[PDB]
Amino acid sequence: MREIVHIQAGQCGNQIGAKFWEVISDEHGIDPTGSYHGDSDLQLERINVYYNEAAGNKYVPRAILVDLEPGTMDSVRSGPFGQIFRPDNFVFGQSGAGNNWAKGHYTEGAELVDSVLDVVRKESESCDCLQGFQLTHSLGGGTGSGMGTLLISKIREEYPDRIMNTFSVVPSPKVSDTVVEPYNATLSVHQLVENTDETYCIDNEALYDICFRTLKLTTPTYGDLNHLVSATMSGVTTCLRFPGQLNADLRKLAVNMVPFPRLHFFMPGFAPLTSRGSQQYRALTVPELTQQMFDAKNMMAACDPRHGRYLTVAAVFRGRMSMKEVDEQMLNVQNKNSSYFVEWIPNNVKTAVCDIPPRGLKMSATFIGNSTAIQELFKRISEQFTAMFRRKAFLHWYTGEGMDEMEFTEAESNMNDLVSEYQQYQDAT
Amino acid sequence: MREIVHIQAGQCGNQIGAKFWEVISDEHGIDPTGSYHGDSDLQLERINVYYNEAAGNKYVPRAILVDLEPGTMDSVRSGPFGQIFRPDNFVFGQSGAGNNWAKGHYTEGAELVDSVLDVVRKESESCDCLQGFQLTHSLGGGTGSGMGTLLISKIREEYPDRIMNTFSVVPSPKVSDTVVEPYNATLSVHQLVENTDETYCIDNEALYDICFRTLKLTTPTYGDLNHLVSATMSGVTTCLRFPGQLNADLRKLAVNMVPFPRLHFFMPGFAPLTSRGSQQYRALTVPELTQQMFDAKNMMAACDPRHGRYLTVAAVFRGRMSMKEVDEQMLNVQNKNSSYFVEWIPNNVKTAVCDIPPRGLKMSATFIGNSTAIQELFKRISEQFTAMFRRKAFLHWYTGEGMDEMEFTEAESNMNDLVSEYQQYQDAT
Amino acid sequence: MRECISIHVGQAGVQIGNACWELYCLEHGIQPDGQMPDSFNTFFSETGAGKHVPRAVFVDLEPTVIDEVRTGTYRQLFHPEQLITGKEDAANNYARGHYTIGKEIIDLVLDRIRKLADQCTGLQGFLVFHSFGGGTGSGFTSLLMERLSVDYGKKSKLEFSIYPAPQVSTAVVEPYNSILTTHTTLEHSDCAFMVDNEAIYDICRRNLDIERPTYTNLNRLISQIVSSITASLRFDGALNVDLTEFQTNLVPYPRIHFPLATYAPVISAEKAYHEQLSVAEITNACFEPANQMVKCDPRHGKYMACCLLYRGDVVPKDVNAAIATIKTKRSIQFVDWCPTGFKVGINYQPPTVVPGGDLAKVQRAVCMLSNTTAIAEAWARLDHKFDLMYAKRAFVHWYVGEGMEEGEFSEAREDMAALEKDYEEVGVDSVE
Amino acid sequence: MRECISIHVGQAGVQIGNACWELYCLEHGIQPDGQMPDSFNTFFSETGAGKHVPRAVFVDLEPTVIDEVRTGTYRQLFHPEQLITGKEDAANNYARGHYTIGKEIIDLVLDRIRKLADQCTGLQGFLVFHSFGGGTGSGFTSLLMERLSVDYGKKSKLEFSIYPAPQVSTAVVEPYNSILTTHTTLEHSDCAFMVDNEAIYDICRRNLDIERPTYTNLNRLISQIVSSITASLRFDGALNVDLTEFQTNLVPYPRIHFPLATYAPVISAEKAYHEQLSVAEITNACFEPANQMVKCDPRHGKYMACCLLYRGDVVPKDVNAAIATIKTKRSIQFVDWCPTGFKVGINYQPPTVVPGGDLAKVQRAVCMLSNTTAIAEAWARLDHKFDLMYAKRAFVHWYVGEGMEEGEFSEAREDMAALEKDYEEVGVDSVE
Amino acid sequence: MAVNVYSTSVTSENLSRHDMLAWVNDSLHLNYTKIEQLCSGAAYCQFMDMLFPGCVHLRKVKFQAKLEHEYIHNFKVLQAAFKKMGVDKIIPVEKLVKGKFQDNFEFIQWFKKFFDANYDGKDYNPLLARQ
Ligand SMILES: Nc1nc2c(ncn2[C@@H]2O[C@H](COP(=O)(O)OP(=O)(O)OP(=O)(O)O)[C@@H](O)[C@H]2O)c(=O)[nH]1
Ligand SMILES: Nc1nc2c(ncn2[C@@H]2O[C@H](COP(=O)(O)OP(=O)(O)OP(=O)(O)O)[C@@H](O)[C@H]2O)c(=O)[nH]1
Ligand SMILES: Nc1nc2c(ncn2[C@@H]2O[C@H](COP(=O)(O)OP(=O)(O)O)[C@@H](O)[C@H]2O)c(=O)[nH]1
Ligand SMILES: Nc1nc2c(ncn2[C@@H]2O[C@H](COP(=O)(O)OP(=O)(O)O)[C@@H](O)[C@H]2O)c(=O)[nH]1
Ligand SMILES: [Mg+2]
Ligand SMILES: [Mg+2]
Repeated sequence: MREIVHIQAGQCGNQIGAKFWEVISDEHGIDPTGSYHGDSDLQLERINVYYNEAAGNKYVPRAILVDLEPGTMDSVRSGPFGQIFRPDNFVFGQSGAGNNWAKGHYTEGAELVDSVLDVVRKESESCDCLQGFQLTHSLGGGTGSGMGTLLISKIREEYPDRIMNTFSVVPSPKVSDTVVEPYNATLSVHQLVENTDETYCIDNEALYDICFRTLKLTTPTYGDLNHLVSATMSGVTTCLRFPGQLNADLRKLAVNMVPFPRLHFFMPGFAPLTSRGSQQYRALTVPELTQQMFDAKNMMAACDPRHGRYLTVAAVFRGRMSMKEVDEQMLNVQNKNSSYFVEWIPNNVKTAVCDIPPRGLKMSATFIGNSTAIQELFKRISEQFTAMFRRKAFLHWYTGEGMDEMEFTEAESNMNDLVSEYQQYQDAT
Repeated sequence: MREIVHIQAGQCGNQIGAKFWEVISDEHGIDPTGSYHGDSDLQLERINVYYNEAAGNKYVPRAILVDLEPGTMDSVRSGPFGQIFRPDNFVFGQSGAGNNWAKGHYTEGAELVDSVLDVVRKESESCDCLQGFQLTHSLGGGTGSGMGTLLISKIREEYPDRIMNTFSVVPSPKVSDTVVEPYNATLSVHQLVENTDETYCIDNEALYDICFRTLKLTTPTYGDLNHLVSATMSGVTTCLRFPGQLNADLRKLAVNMVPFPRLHFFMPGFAPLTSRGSQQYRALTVPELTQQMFDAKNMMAACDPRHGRYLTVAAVFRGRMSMKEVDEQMLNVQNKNSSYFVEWIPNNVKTAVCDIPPRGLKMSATFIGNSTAIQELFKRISEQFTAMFRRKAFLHWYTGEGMDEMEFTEAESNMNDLVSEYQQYQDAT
Repeated sequence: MRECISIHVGQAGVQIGNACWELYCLEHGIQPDGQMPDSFNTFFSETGAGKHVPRAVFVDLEPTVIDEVRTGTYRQLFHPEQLITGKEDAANNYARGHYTIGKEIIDLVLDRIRKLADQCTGLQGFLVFHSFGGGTGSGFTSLLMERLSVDYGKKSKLEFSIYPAPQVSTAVVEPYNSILTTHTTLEHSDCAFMVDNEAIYDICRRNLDIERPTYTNLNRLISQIVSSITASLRFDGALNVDLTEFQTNLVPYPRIHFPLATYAPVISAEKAYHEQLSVAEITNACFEPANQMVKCDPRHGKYMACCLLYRGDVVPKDVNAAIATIKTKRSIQFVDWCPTGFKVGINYQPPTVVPGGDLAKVQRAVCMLSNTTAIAEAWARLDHKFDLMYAKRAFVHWYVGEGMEEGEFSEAREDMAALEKDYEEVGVDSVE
Repeated sequence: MRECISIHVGQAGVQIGNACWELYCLEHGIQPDGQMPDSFNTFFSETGAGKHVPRAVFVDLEPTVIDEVRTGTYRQLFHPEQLITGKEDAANNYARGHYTIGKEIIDLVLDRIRKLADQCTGLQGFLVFHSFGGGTGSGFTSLLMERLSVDYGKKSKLEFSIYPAPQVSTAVVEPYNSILTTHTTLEHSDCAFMVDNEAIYDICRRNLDIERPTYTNLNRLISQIVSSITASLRFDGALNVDLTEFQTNLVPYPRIHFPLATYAPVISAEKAYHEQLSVAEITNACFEPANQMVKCDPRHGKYMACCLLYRGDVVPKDVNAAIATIKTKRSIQFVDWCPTGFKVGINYQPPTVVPGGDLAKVQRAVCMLSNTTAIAEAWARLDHKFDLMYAKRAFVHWYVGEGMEEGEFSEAREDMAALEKDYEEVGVDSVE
Repeated sequence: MAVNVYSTSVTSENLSRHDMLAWVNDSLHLNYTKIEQLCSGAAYCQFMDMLFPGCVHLRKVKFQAKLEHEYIHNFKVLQAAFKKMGVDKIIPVEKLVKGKFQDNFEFIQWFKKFFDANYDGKDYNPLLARQ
């Protein structure tokens, strides 16, 4: 029961996805061949949430890999764990999107979308009770952004009563990784606001900072960034897969964290994070974990929670720990930092505890914050969009694919409205 | 009891036949010499359905091979299993038909037909209770088409109370393998409608697609195509040769699938079909099999079942499996795909289960669909016929053999009428 | 069992025959003495001893060309009675070939044919090699065809003919000979495969990188095409075609029996490497006008039938794919009365290469036999040529002197006019 | 899968091509005979045997330069049909290239291209190497681009062009050729990467300590840049960029499609040691005007897009850091309509070094493709040069003699005037 | 007499999907809702008739084509018309008949340019052409 369908779009989407699948397999004691070599019955009890059981005692990820070019796919296939995936679940094009949202959403992506939908439907029909979908991708490219959004639109239409969640790698403030990133992000966001139930905003700037400052990694690799994200991802579904004391799931978390339908953009965080040398000098206690969670430097979105207010905050703990202690800690943060929490939602902290900790650890924590500060990110994007759109820069790349200025305009307006909405609730008493 | 007589006409007919006989021998544990080297008593129990027992513990196919030229015959003789056949059961001419239906039916074929009939009668007299005849051939050539139809006519006259079934390789839509194929097909079909009880339409276009897309065979050979067809063939008689839970036979299948005498043109399918690498990632369960059966891409006739309605569908399962499960699956397809099934034949799915699976497999399935979509194929042929006949192109090749325009005309009309009949029932409420 | 008997008439026919029989021997492992250290039997009869003799007749009205066969490398290969020579040639005169000189040896030739056919158990028919332009190739061949039609009739008769070029002639009276022989042979032949010296020369120069191609080279090329046509009978194959089928598949109307042959790939050792040579690739090559062996433009005509004969390492699915794409192509138009235009043969045996040959050894080859309304251009040209000379009665006295009547010139001309109109009519699309 | 086809036009194009294909072979371990003892496949097609052939066409209107390829070390590497030569060159005359001489071979070149493209399953597009100044590089290339646009269109076409210097010329008619070819090619090309001989020479002398750089050296340097651009397709990488992306990221307006290439580090063995060569260090080097390969001053212009392609032992965080600091720097100004100006690629494979090359082996390299309003200076200069000569109609008779019309000079000039004004307009900051 | 056109890198001269569909529907009295419906070739054949009086044998065109081969047949008719007029653009038939959006959109953008180059404003009731 409560089977989840995983979908991966574009380079970033696929590279995160590979890491995530490596993590989950390790967690459930699954090796690169799909065979269970774990120790405990708890590892197999809820294996069906993420894996289909094939013939001859093998497990296969309920994972669909999508890209408009075949290089990343090939790499994944050749990677460690590449052979675990269903060959028929790789859906790849030959053309590419050329960092163009239009190509991903309307042109090349549109030529590929039906083929993906067919696989998706089949996967859905496998499951006894489909929980919903998790999509991993960036908003800055063409595939993950344009094609991903298209997929979201279609899947949601097909399955409107299932949960649609996304792990979106967002453009950073300091330096862009693409010239047209504001366009691609802007178009994506318009789709996301209407078609997803929850969206975890993840930003590479934050990740690098975490790696450098907290993990003490002089030379982080993209792999190391990915691992962090995967750890967060696994944390969010932990209570669905393992018994605990107070069980959460995807629906409950949404309900607790989303008071208004459009305000479903979260800022995730993970704890504990320590260097190899610096871990022996600390104690892994609940309060310490809490403190690590509730700071600004440990948020994976490039916005300071101290610049806004928390609407709702979900804390998910993994490990054998005291419920009383947790309650005390959660209460404490609310009491002492009263000014950072919206006053018209009392007890706006939601807690979940799963008894099974992650590997290597006695205890761990995952933080989901719905903060009005995320509006800053949107504002930046709007500004950047404006600067370019006012001069119609690069616009012929999109109009050449059949798109009109009207669509752009509407997108811009919608984004602005979302920002306004956030501002309104920030200021409300 | 229920002995079947196998007849093979022309190049295609003989090449399929050889494959079929290789398959059946393997199934019954018969080696290329005719000796039984099998393991179980079940392999010999109903050996008499397809084999005559000769002196000195040998088994000989109840198979008659016919061709107007001796090359294919020679090849068969020299092939693996060539020595199993009765030397006196090869009936070959010296002239050939030159891809001319006229030559096969009225001229060269007519010089040879009596000699074949004599063998056939003898074979019939061998059998304690003759079930009937299975004829393998194409409709596009001269021998299999013209001579085959002649044989059908004569045999039916002789034995009007036995079942007459045919495995007919039909012209494809995309590319022709013969310039006069519409003529040959058209003339054949007129005979088939009046003289056969059931006709399995098999089309090389479909087969190639299956090999390429489903079997993942970059470079299929005609052998590989033939094997698929043989697998279907074996599937249709499995319940006659092995004990099961719900036993079908040729008569029952006809009764279930043919509601009106002229509408006896089926579209066969077979499952499961998988690559060497891609088989380890799936489970061979009944529902999966069912799904594979009931799609359009796995039909061996070049017509989309989604363009018409199923009149009647027969599903034949081989292997140890749950009857309840089968019933559930069959019901499900009917319920969910209601629009593709004619509304005035309730419960238009017929099920059979034979306990003995094919070699290498735990379970397998054969599908027989009587779909109104097959009318498309006939329409195409009619169109092609018209385009040529309106200008009397190639007609002197047929008129030179004594044929008149009237015969052609009548054939054209009959085919049109059949199409009309199919259309009528498609639209009926 | 499926015997096939080859007749080589005049210089062209004989010399092409030499190239063909040399190739056949290499293909079946028959030595120049007839010895081999079972399929060959369709083309070679076998003695009590281990010796094999071609099912062939070589005929010329003068001794010179056949004398080379007699005295050459393959002197022991042929039986003396199958090499037939007169004294004086037909001197580029159809009349001499058909009447004056030909009437003296026709009986002999036919007698030998009868004896050849007597030792066949399943004679499929005749392969006739000649040219349109020579007095023997034109006049004698026409006579022979008449007699064969009478004495056999329903046996399929096939002609390979060195059709004269537009701008590359050998004799002056070529048009006369061509026209008369076509007129007289038309109702007696089932299918005639045209080949043009100019085209082959061009191919040799462009595709094989040969500065100076000889007649030998052209003959060798021709031999390849012949082999492709007969490989279905001389070897085992996946999907087969036997001489009777070609006529059925390529001749839509009795008079319109002139297809054209094209072979691919024709490459050298330098260009055989550096490329993979797939089925799609060679199929595409075949269609393209530059690789054709008649100096004619298919882009200006319509296809009425294509027969594709593949040989060697070939996969049927691949062939199907290749053909499908060619069907889409704008430069290939087919007549409106012919939705199905392809007959396809696939044979397992790769094309074998003659030691010291100009062609490189390939895994696959293909021979296309295609019938096109574009060939009518050539007929028109030939007619024009006839008209120019006949208006002045140039050379006519020769023909009359050998017993021909002037009215027969006019008769032949009108018949050809009719043929031209038949093609034109066929060309047009159907009303309604 | 992601195939890319290279076209080398005229002396410059061919000679750069020789350097590029030599480098590619070394990078993929392909011997000069095409043999290797899977990614290479984007640039090399593969035969039945263990042999690999470049997806390339080399074209020149005279035989001399291509004859060297034919007779040289890599004679066996290329298939004969991919080396195309005429008889007479375009004699530094655009007219001869585009019309008189070019119209004789264009069909051949295009035919070969069609055949190349047929054997691609996922053709990304074309890399075209030429110069602005030569009659072939200017006139033939323009013609070719026209045809390619018609026959393919949406396939991304990229040009690498030896743009002429301010004070270092080779011919007298260079400005004419440059102007006309730019005019005619502008609407048909998606992006054109300029490189300047003067700049490269200066770099060789200053950075590589070479007293006397040869054209070979320049070619080698160019090859490096090409490799950087195509390494994302020929190797696996962390963060990737595929030919279609460059156009998206570097071209803000259709006409403004002239970025410039800069490579770092270019050092010798003496100077490769004695320094650590970090990502920050090389990135900074790239920006600084002295390392640029066009004789132009970015300090006097504004950046509209930068694309940075890193290769080898590179860490993404470090790159990000480096870029951030460069963003702050006063000497780097970006246009006001472009807050996000960087597209970044990172590939795992270090730059491979040609045996006997002038460059030292490094752990990291970077290739910047940057589009700057500063390049408008060059355009202005070129226009001025055109004006001076055209006012007197100097050399004009040659062009007219080859079928060009004088009005077309004026047309080309006005188009370039327009282009200059477009740049200027772009330069200015937004009102309000 | 006909002329040839090229579209690759341009700005402010390309119709939106909606606008283009509207033009096709108004011009030919059609009711398409997807640009990919133009892949059947009937519409293009009709446009040819409207541009160049005569030119195509419209009695052979299947206006209610549903099968790939039917679409192929219409494009053969179109190909012949292009040959007759001397328009030298190669139509990518194999890609068009699959009904793919990208290729169809590319072709319609070219064909619109071609139409504009050649259309003389004459009245044309396409219903009569149809039936
Ligand atoms: N392809 C090819 N053509 C040939 C060859 N020899 C002659 N020809 C052509 O045949 C035509 C001349 O006819 P011939 O066969 O020499 O004349 P003939 O049949 O001996 O007739 P007469 O000498 O007039 O009795 C010309 O078109 C020659 O180009 C050859 O070896 N190969
Ligand atoms: N970087 C570089 N530039 C070259 C090379 N060869 C020639 N050039 C430059 O190219 C320009 C001359 O054009 P060419 O390519 O020689 O002339 P072409 O294209 O052969 O044209 P015609 O000879 O007039 O038919 C000058 O600016 C040369 O400096 C080379 O190997 N490398
Ligand atoms: N965290 C993370 N970000 C990535 C990774 N690969 C690419 N990105 C980011 O994604 C953006 C580029 O988009 P990408 O997904 O490659 O383009 P697409 O393939 O067209 O969707 C840039 O902002 C990159 O920094 C990765 O492995 N991990
Ligand atoms: N599936 C299959 N089809 C074949 C085979 N051989 C020939 N055909 C088909 O049969 C048709 C040719 O007819 P054929 O039976 O050879 O002519 P006949 O001998 O005169 O009846 C073509 O459509 C071929 O594609 C075979 O081995 N398998
Ligand atoms: Mg002679
Ligand atoms: Mg030159």
